[PDB]
Amino acid sequence: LNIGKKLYEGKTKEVYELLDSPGKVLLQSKDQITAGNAARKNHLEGKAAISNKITSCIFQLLQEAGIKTAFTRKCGETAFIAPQCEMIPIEWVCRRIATGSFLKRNPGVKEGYKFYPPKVELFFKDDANNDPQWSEEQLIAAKFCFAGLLIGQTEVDIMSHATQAIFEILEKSWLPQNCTLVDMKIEFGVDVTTKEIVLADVIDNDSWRLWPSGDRSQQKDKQSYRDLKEVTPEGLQMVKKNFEWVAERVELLLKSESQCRVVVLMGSTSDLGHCEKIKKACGNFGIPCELRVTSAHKGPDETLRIKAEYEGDGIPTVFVAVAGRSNGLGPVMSGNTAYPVISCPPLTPDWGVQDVWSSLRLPSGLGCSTVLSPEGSAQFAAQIFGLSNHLVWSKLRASILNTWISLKQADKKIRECNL
Amino acid sequence: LNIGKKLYEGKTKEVYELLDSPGKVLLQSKDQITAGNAARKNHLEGKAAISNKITSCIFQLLQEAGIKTAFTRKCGETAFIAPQCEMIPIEWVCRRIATGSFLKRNPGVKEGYKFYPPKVELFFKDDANNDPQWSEEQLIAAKFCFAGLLIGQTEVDIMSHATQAIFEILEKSWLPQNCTLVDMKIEFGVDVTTKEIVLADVIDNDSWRLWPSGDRSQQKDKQSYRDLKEVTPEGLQMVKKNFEWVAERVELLLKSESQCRVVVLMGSTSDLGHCEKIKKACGNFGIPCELRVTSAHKGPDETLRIKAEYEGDGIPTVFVAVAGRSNGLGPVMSGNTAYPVISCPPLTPDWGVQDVWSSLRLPSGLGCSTVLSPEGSAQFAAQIFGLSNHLVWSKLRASILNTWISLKQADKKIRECNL
Ligand SMILES: Nc1ncnc2c1ncn2[C@@H]1O[C@H](COP(=O)(O)OP(=O)(O)NP(=O)(O)O)[C@@H](O)[C@H]1O
Ligand SMILES: Nc1ncnc2c1ncn2[C@@H]1O[C@H](COP(=O)(O)OP(=O)(O)NP(=O)(O)O)[C@@H](O)[C@H]1O
Ligand SMILES: Nc1c(C(=O)N[C@@H](CC(=O)O)C(=O)O)ncn1[C@@H]1O[C@H](COP(=O)(O)O)[C@@H](O)[C@H]1O
Ligand SMILES: Nc1c(C(=O)N[C@@H](CC(=O)O)C(=O)O)ncn1[C@@H]1O[C@H](COP(=O)(O)O)[C@@H](O)[C@H]1O
Ligand SMILES: [Mg+2]
Ligand SMILES: [Mg+2]
Ligand SMILES: [Mg+2]
Ligand SMILES: [Mg+2]
Repeated sequence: LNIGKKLYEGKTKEVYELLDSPGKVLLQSKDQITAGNAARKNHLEGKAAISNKITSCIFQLLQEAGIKTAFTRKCGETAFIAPQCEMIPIEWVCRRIATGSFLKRNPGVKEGYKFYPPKVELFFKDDANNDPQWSEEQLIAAKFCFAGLLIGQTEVDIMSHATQAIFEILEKSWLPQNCTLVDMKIEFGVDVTTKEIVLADVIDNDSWRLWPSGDRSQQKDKQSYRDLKEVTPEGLQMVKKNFEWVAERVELLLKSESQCRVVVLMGSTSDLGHCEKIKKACGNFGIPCELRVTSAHKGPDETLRIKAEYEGDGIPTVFVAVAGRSNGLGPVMSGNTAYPVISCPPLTPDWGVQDVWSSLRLPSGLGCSTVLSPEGSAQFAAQIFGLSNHLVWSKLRASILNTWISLKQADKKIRECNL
Repeated sequence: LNIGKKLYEGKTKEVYELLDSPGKVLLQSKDQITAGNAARKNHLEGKAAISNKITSCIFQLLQEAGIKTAFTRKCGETAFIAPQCEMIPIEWVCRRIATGSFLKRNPGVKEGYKFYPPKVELFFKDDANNDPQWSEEQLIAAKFCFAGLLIGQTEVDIMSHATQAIFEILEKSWLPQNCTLVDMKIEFGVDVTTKEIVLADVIDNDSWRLWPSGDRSQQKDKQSYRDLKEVTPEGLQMVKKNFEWVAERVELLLKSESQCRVVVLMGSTSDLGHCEKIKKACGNFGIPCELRVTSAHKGPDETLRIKAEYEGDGIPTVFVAVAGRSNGLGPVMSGNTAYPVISCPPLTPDWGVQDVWSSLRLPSGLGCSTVLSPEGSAQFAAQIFGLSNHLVWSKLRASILNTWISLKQADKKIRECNL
């Protein structure tokens, strides 16, 4: 590992150039904890390893969901490799629950006020003035430029939407551990190579407020250190145990709590191309997808036996029925399983207007749903599993963001061809 | 006129009970101008008449548009009758252009920054603390109750949307006088009889910032008095002339700058019911609407002569063609006039799926549009005239608000039937 010059150093991290890696840097954590802009600073042994472990797990989680993130890989106990960014000097905060500075700036609001949707705020980075709140209008008027990207209305709107999405993903991911994510702070930078705005810096135990069972008095985050009247050695051991508590649970956010499976049943091997599109699209949400050939019309006995194989092994299953012309496979399956059935018929413009009604108009006592897009039927199957699986949910959530970002970028492009 | 007790008195107005009018009060203006929470106060002769005249014109304008407003009628030179309200102690501000307190609270924003859409802000009324900015969260948490109405999320969302709509109407109404409405402040109350939230207090020359030709140095509003280093008698005569300038122009906001007409051409007197619905709906936007009987099929010579009558008298006209079955009246009219033509065919479920295509699929060189709803065709005709007529525009704008308010009220009702 070919380490170059120390680029900068701050309160908790040293950033080094990597001579064998163009556009990449090494972020080495220090055994330092800090708070405020006064003398609250301490050595804390093992903090560097805890910060590194949390950020490395959280960045891998957000990256596997599809959030664009400045993270390459973990590099031992106390560092990580990242794409080099020109950091935007704004703290982006997201709140589910009103506490901390929100109450000070909004006297009359009580602790516990819930934000639907989560509240996003901006703070300009400046220790001299204790990080003052900025409006979107102030950030636009600053006309900041980083690695050649002017930070305008489009870029601010993107960081704002991304902050909400990142919060919701981390919020949903902590829920299975019976922890309430109250709020968080993140920072973005411009990747010096790609010129993309990406989540950067770290997300660690100083970034958020984490309340087991929603109970503030059980707070496990750095607020436990900020709240101390006086820092004693007995006080720092409590803080360290809180950081250890989070370090011991954070890797479980990468694990699937519940199993998911899509079974695509096709009446004919001529509709294989259409079923390959469903299977591929399921792969994008990390949901295993099996293809099976069975006809309701010509082998209804075999359809029910295949159904029984998937009903009988304890794995939650969504069936997707692909039947051309008069669809009996969706209906028959729908009538004989408690699991959901989606008809995704391979309609063409020739007879599709006529064929679709055999999926849509069903006798009473049948729940069978219809989705015409094959990518759509995978997404709907994912949305169903997202109710139980935070990993699938997070891919859906990040995909809503990324698609929205794509529209903003295409509008920005075509707007330049308006002069 | 049976005047009762003086209910309250402030810096500029005395409010009196009316013994012959239940739930109504008389707001008598005083010849006083004021600014800030210090000694800036002055007698100004004729100010009471100028304030009364402006508020009376502005309230009549907003009321004729369809904005719910605490105004009954003008009552001589210096008073007006209003429904009595329990006033909500919030100043609602709307901004098109960043100036004044927006720049102080957002250092870095330059004078002239434009808000798309117009920015709404709240200020809590308290002279002791110079009227501090409140968040929507602070107003909700105050749990204010006025004439029995709890001010909750629904009520705050309504005042916020109403503030934007009122600003946009006044903004559009000043445009024909080549005046830029920069920003404004309004207050709402609860009508003690109806229990509706309504625009109340006044809107006068102290309520807004008015720049002729967009030029701040020509400001005609009360900012001209606020800006004086020292108040001299020569200084007050300039302020008075600015107030007179606005008083002399404000009545022109009630006058139509451009004439509007809808001509509904029907192929058959059996479609008269359908044409009566278009005419009634046109009446709601204040647009005269004539009915005429002509067939393209059986009297095309007469169709063209009737067309010529309306093309030839210099009144801007939208033609609405009502033809059952094979619509030739829309197309023929569309091909022979430069004025817009709307086909509004009287479709029923029997043959409407078949008949509609004769309105929709036209030879090249025909602009003829289709609107199936008869109320819809009137609204579309209004939207066309709204590009030229601020009065029509304002009815459309207020109708978007009122419809949105209706949805919030129906959601609030059905939500109570969710327990
Ligand atoms: N991917 C990245 N590329 C380049 N610089 C980065 C990246 N991630 C973080 N940094 C910077 O690394 C520096 C050192 O981090 P740290 O020691 O935590 O600083 P700090 O004292 O918190 N300074 P600051 O964040 O500016 O208030 C920070 O100033 C970050 O801007
Ligand atoms: N329709 C109304 N019904 C009842 N009271 C009203 C109505 N419109 C205005 N008022 C009240 O009339 C009072 C007298 O007005 P004014 O003299 O302008 O007061 P002020 O000194 O500006 N006081 P304030 O608005 O409370 O800061 C105000 O306090 C308003 O709340
Ligand atoms: N961690 C930080 C910081 C921040 O600068 N923190 C450090 C400074 C440093 O990391 O070196 C500190 O002084 O404690 N700013 C916001 N937040 C987080 O943001 C949400 C809201 O915080 P609030 O604005 O209520 O204080 C909560 O989750 C904080 O942890
Ligand atoms: N007129 C007032 C008031 C207000 O309280 N005015 C008076 C008090 C009084 O009327 O007795 C004064 O002190 O001048 N607050 C906001 N505005 C209007 O609101 C927009 C924004 O004003 P900003 O917040 O920039 O000062 C601009 O159009 C003001 O005229
Ligand atoms: Mg901060
Ligand atoms: Mg930092
Ligand atoms: Mg004020
Ligand atoms: Mg007043």
